[PDB]
Amino acid sequence: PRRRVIGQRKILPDPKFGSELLAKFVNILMVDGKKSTAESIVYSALETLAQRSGKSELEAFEVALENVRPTVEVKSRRVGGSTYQVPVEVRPVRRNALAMRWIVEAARKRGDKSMALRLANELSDAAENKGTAVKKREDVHRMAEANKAFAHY
Amino acid sequence: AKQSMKAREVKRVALADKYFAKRAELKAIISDVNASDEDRWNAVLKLQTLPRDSSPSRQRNRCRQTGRPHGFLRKFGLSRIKVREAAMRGEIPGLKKASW
Amino acid sequence: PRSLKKGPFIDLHLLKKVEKAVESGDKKPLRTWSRRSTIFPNMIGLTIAVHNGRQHVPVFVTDEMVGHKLGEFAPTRTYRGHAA
Amino acid sequence: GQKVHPNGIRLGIVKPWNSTWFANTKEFADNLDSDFKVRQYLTKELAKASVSRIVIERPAKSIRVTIHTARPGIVIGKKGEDVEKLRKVVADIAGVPAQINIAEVRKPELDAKLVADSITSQLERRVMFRRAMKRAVQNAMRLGAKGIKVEVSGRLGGAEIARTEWYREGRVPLHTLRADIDYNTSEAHTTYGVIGVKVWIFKGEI
RNA sequence: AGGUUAAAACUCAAAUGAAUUGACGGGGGCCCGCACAAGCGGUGGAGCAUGUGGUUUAAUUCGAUGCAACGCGAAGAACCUUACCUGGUCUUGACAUCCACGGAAGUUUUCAGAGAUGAGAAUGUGCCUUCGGGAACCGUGAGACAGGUGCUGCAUGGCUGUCGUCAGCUCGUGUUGUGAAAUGUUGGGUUAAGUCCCGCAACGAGCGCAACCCUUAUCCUUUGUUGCCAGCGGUCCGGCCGGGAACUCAAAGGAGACUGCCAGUGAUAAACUGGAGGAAGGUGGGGAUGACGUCAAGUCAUCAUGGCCCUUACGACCAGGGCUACACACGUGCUACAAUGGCGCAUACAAAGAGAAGCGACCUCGCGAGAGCAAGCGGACCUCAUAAAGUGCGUCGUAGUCCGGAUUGGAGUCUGCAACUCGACUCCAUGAAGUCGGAAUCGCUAGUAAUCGUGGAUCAGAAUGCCACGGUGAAUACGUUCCCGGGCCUU
Ligand SMILES: [K+]
Ligand SMILES: [K+]
Ligand SMILES: [K+]
Ligand SMILES: [K+]
Ligand SMILES: [K+]
Ligand SMILES: [K+]
Ligand SMILES: [K+]
Ligand SMILES: [K+]
Ligand SMILES: [K+]
Ligand SMILES: [K+]
Ligand SMILES: [K+]
Ligand SMILES: [K+]
Ligand SMILES: [K+]
Ligand SMILES: [K+]
Ligand SMILES: [Mg+2]
Ligand SMILES: [Mg+2]
Ligand SMILES: [Mg+2]
Ligand SMILES: [Mg+2]
Ligand SMILES: [Mg+2]
Ligand SMILES: [Mg+2]
Ligand SMILES: [Mg+2]
Ligand SMILES: [Mg+2]
Ligand SMILES: [Mg+2]
Ligand SMILES: [Mg+2]
Ligand SMILES: [Mg+2]
Ligand SMILES: [Mg+2]
Ligand SMILES: [Mg+2]
Ligand SMILES: [Mg+2]
Ligand SMILES: [Mg+2]
Ligand SMILES: [Mg+2]
Ligand SMILES: [Mg+2]
Ligand SMILES: [Mg+2]
Ligand SMILES: [Mg+2]
Ligand SMILES: [Mg+2]
Ligand SMILES: [Mg+2]
Ligand SMILES: [Mg+2]
Ligand SMILES: [Mg+2]
Repeated sequence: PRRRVIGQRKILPDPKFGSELLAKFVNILMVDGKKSTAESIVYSALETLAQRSGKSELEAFEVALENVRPTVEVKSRRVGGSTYQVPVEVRPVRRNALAMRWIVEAARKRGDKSMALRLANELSDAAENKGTAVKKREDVHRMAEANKAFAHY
Repeated sequence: AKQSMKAREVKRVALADKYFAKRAELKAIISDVNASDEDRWNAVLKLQTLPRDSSPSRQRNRCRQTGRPHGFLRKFGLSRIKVREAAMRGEIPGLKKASW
Repeated sequence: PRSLKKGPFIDLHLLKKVEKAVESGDKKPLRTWSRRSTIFPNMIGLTIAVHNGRQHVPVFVTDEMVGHKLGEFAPTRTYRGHAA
Repeated sequence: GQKVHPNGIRLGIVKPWNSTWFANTKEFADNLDSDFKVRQYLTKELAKASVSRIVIERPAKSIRVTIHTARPGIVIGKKGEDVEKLRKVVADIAGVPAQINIAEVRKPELDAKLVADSITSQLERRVMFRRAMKRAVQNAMRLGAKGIKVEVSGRLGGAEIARTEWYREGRVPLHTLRADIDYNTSEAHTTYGVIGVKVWIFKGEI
């Protein structure tokens, strides 16, 4: 906004693990305010991921987030003349938000049976650097690299 | 509203009041489950003989100061415009601008 | 439709007209404005001129018309298509 | 833009209601209609009596009408003859025993309804509207109002194009809820049509 | 190339200079707003509801009709409503006052019509009354008159939208200028604010801002039934009973929030940033509240009103029809396209409100909508009245399907004189389009969006609209370069 008067809102940690990171992931996945449904989906997918891999749910989730998190994005900047796509560094909070949003969108786009299964498959693919939201991170990085010459506007 | 339109309503009210019970007992006979199959027919035929204006369903609530047939309010007997005017003048007891 | 426990509806004037017509050989059309009357199995054969709003159209009552209202056979709106 | 009614917005804060009775939904509309008819008859009958306010109460199976007037002698008549006649007619209209009380409006120049009616009578008598409004404002200010505003709208002076003209003195703080603002309107039926008059009078904050 | 000298006819009532107030600029500077940006969910695609344009019609009544008309007047068109059409009828008249005459008013039936209505046929003939009269209410007779939703919102009052809840708009006296005008109101800061401080040819004042109002968040006192159950005593385990006044709560009166305190910054100012305490911290959240004015904006069909117009008709009554039409176009919505789901069983947790020609329990009957009988309640007591989403278990396994529920056939229920045109709801069967929607476009910054149910006005019956109530409950805002609207100074 113009006035710069927006603070921050505290978020309760998730029940099973007490991680605000996972609580934010549940919030992103939630639709129509059905938080219990979102939590059940997330927990089922996390248990499937944990039994697929050798790490805990939090460790596997962190691996997937590390593989999907972007570092530099492109934003439009209009100056005297034409608008340029300037590459800008992404702050850590936005890195996490983008990683979660891309993962959720990719899982929703997948075509498996259940949403929990789709989320588990997407998380495993992210941990192995395959599939969507990983291609999305790659596309964002490619655009930033192509527009690197404009990193002074 | 027009004077004739107001007179229609007063006539309808008068007719309904006059024929109130003579309609009620006929309707009771018609709706009686244990009634015969010919007294029901006679009651049905007799109900049509009464003037149509005696049925209470023919009445249309109208503003008691203007005759407006739309925007009626039963609690005050007036249309919305007249209710607003009286409320602002302070003539409706206990009624003020609400806010919550 | 009308409840069974109340029986089919019929206007008293039309009932009197059909009673006076069936016993006699009167084949003249029975002019009426009562489109709300159910067709009863007692006036099959004679023609009833039902009002449609601006005129009386004659319907020849047959057996298959029993149970329908008189107005069902007197259309009220004139339509011939757009730009036809 | 449009403004809220100054009396209505203050009806529960600093201003009293003009009707004080309780009823259920069964008789609320009937009571409202009878009050309307009573006020109509009283206003028509006491046209020259300088009636400013008609308060109606219904204690129990009876009607009590308080008439605020600047000419109580004209209202009452000789040994209560006129007020007795009005009591009879009011009882007949309301269908219940009637009791009429007379309240004194001292300083009629500080009463919004009376000022508006006076201006309206002058306009119907073809007095200059400017002179009428200036006189009303000056009288109220001299009597000691903290403020007054007078507004006249219509075909002033028989002009083909209607307009609105207003004068104000002192302060008339219409946005202050606790301000004692007496507001009233009147209409004049001249040969060129209807002219509306509105009067606000400020009497200090409570 | 052209220069230089240099007319006239005809034509207009101006052409022009400087300066003033605005408005405007693809001029400058500084600010604000779901205005962008960051996000979430929609519309435009489908079916249906609803309004409008058009077309059609005897009539499809009239009005609104860039933003600021299009689920708008209408908070509810089968008859009525109704203002429109066809047909049948009346003329001081459906609705008032005045005069003359006959008569109590009223009730009960017959015929004709289709009704309006006409012709009758019986029953009463009361009530003050000096029993001269009346004085209600009817009918007839004239004529002053009644009547008009007929026209002009560009003659008007009243009421409303709108820029915009934007921070603005002005006046008195003084002073400057021949004058229009200017100053104040500009400037340095600051604020949500023409908010406040400082400066200053201005000194003051008014309408606006803020506050006073309602509601919500905390606490205290009083009162304690129909509301409550902590300590007790019983108990059919049901606050059920004796009780208790603690608690939730109901509603009256108070307290509390004021940059009040601390630190830093700042012009020894206004103020800003952070901290403590507190339920709440900087306008705590929401509402009400709409300045001078603008659009000859809307409404003569709520009402009122100047003028005009009709008067055996543009007035009045009735029946039937129409306002519900349908090659099409647009706006606003509802339901979906599914598995974060459908279906079956079981099982929790709300708030707000209404009710007497009303809400209607229990029991019985019916697959069901409902029906019969019949308590209680003008209500913290009774009824409406099971909240749903949610959770547990099972199944469906990606299919135009156990998705979707449009359309149609048959059979019913209820309201209502009367469901054909044209009501709502139920049962059986039927099972359309639709698999996430082009250009384009809308709403929203927090208990919001999204999603889930509940109630109310209108109302005999007739909500997917409108108004209101709770449950669950997000994402994102780096920033002001750009789009839209606006504020201040300057050019
Ligand atoms: K020459
Ligand atoms: K010349
Ligand atoms: K769409
Ligand atoms: K408009
Ligand atoms: K107007
Ligand atoms: K000068
Ligand atoms: K001056
Ligand atoms: K007029
Ligand atoms: K109709
Ligand atoms: K809808
Ligand atoms: K739509
Ligand atoms: K199906
Ligand atoms: K119907
Ligand atoms: K400018
Ligand atoms: Mg009228
Ligand atoms: Mg009705
Ligand atoms: Mg010039
Ligand atoms: Mg955007
Ligand atoms: Mg569509
Ligand atoms: Mg129209
Ligand atoms: Mg028009
Ligand atoms: Mg709307
Ligand atoms: Mg109709
Ligand atoms: Mg206008
Ligand atoms: Mg200014
Ligand atoms: Mg100035
Ligand atoms: Mg101020
Ligand atoms: Mg100054
Ligand atoms: Mg204010
Ligand atoms: Mg206009
Ligand atoms: Mg118009
Ligand atoms: Mg009709
Ligand atoms: Mg319509
Ligand atoms: Mg299905
Ligand atoms: Mg906002
Ligand atoms: Mg209803
Ligand atoms: Mg400003």
